Amino acid sequence: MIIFSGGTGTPKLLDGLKEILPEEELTVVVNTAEDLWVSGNLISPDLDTVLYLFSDQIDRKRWWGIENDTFGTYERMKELGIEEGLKLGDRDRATHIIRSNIIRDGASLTDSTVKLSSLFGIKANILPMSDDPVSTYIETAEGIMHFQDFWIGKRGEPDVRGVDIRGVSEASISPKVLEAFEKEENILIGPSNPITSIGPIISLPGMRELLKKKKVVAVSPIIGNAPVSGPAGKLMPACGIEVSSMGVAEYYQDFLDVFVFDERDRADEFAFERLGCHASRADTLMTSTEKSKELAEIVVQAFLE
Amino acid sequence: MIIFSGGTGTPKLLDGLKEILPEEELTVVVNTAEDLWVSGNLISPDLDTVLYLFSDQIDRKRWWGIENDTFGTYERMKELGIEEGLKLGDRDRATHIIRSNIIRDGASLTDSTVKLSSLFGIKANILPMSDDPVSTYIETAEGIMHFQDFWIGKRGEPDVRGVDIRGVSEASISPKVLEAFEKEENILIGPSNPITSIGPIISLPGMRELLKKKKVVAVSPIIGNAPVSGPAGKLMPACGIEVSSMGVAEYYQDFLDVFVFDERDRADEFAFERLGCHASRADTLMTSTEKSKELAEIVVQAFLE
Ligand SMILES: Nc1nc2c(ncn2[C@@H]2O[C@H](COP(=O)(O)OP(=O)(O)O)[C@@H](O)[C@H]2O)c(=O)[nH]1
Ligand SMILES: Nc1nc2c(ncn2[C@@H]2O[C@H](COP(=O)(O)OP(=O)(O)O)[C@@H](O)[C@H]2O)c(=O)[nH]1
Repeated sequence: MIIFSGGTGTPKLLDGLKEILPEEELTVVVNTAEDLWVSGNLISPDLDTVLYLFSDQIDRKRWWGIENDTFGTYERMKELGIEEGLKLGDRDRATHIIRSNIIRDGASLTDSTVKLSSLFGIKANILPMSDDPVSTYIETAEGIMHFQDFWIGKRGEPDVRGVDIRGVSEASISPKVLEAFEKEENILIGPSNPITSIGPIISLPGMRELLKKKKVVAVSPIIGNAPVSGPAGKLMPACGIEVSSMGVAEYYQDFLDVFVFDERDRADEFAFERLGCHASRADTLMTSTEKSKELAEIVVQAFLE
Repeated sequence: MIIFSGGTGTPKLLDGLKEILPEEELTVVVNTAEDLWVSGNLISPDLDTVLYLFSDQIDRKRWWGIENDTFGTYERMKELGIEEGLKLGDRDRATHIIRSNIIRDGASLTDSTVKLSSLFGIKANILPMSDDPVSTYIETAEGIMHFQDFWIGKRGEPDVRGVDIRGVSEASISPKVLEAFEKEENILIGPSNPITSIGPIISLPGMRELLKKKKVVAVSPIIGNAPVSGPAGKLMPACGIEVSSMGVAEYYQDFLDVFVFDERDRADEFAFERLGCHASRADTLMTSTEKSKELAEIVVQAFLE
């Protein structure tokens, strides 16, 4: 099974799904539009959380970075009054270097991802959506900037007026991911940001058409009128899509076959039908691995039905 | 006073010299031929040691790196079995980054040094010999490799056949270093490797000529027939230089005025007079900071007389 992942929402669903099926059978196509080179090294926030989740070192308190990771280099620079851009731990920085080096030797992002997987001994198959550069810029009333500067740098406070995912047009679906799609027909769209996470992935040239030939199940990242987290609340509207389990469904309307939103939003059954997808409510507020496991079973069943 | 330095000998003499004259007056021109980019950030071993020496945070046990540094990012990659090249401390890396960020934003090596200086509060004037790149490769009986790979990597065991200081011929004396020679008239050649540390500096175009117009004093880095430490043992001879307090004085023959070698070998003082430099013995073996201050006073007295 193939799973499009963001960096929080989906990896949580994965936290439970990796208890339902066999890991080797789980291939994850991770978003890279959030990637960024910091302090001389490439950081793949999304791609990393997934590696860390499966390598069993993810900090479940915030869902980013390694658990009990030290902050030497960081804290030292904090004393000198120099913000690095994001809290980078020592062990976490190792992932950035280990990867970057490989990239520096001519190898690709996927290559590094592979080596990182083998190093962490993760049975699953993590694969960045694309080897080509893609950056998510957020057009705010204060000025156009990078996602990181907006979310972390500005605490997601700026007033968003637009979203610009650059390079996605010139990017190419990772050959390893295309290869994976061949021997697969079940693709899950984790409950992650539709604009800045799934967006970049489905926006890659050929993807949208490739997703049609497969059975696509999706878990709404919106519970009510707003997301469980993240700036999807400002991005989505300012992007055209309405912040609702209904909007999310319309967004993937071109390929979404089975949808699964939260029960707190029981909505028109025939409404979803007009979009051409089988709806279904369920408890999606993953408050623990058990809830993730519980919702994951609901998902595994969605495919089966 | 201008002072040519390496990363061990000279910064040791400096350790005492900084107790004799007002720091503001100490201008240190460090060697950058040892510089190399590691794990995405530029490292300047010589330039860094001097920075840590005055910022009073240098590890005096090995005389490199920060005192009581942690190694999170290091030990981590160690586990994953990845050699980074050199043991990089976490705080020590913060330096590499801070400097590198400035370099990457359009600033020069010298700029990064000035900022790190104030960031560390050092009053002295630490300046790299040049903003341009220069690397010291050693031709061993195993192939042409980089100094780091030779000394740190191969423990310096490989049989040296020749030394190549690439770039120096196309490098240019740092604008600030030249601006320094404009004001100062006292040049002290610290007791560092005359081939791979001091050499690189006096090899810069138009440099060996500026030394002729100034009062030059040097301290033999070779006590007897071998150096207190450093690969000075193989490099010098394999490069065509006599490994002795005598060969040293001969090397800087074209600009040397006052020479100060160890007392453990009262050489033919008349041999020096017909070498173009006033010899002088002294306990150059710097055991503690007191021995440095002690010797540092003999150096000031040498310039005064
Ligand atoms: N259903 C559900 N959605 C969640 C949960 N936690 C986070 N999310 C959603 O997952 C998304 C976070 O995924 P991601 O794209 O990685 O987030 P970002 O980079 O932090 O903005 C948000 O849109 C949230 O609404 C959860 O426990 N349950
Ligand atoms: N006279 C004297 N020389 C020293 C002392 N400590 C180290 N040295 C010499 O200084 C040199 C080391 O200088 P440097 O270029 O900084 O060394 P590197 O970091 O090993 O490449 C060697 O040639 C040593 O023999 C000391 O206490 N007294």
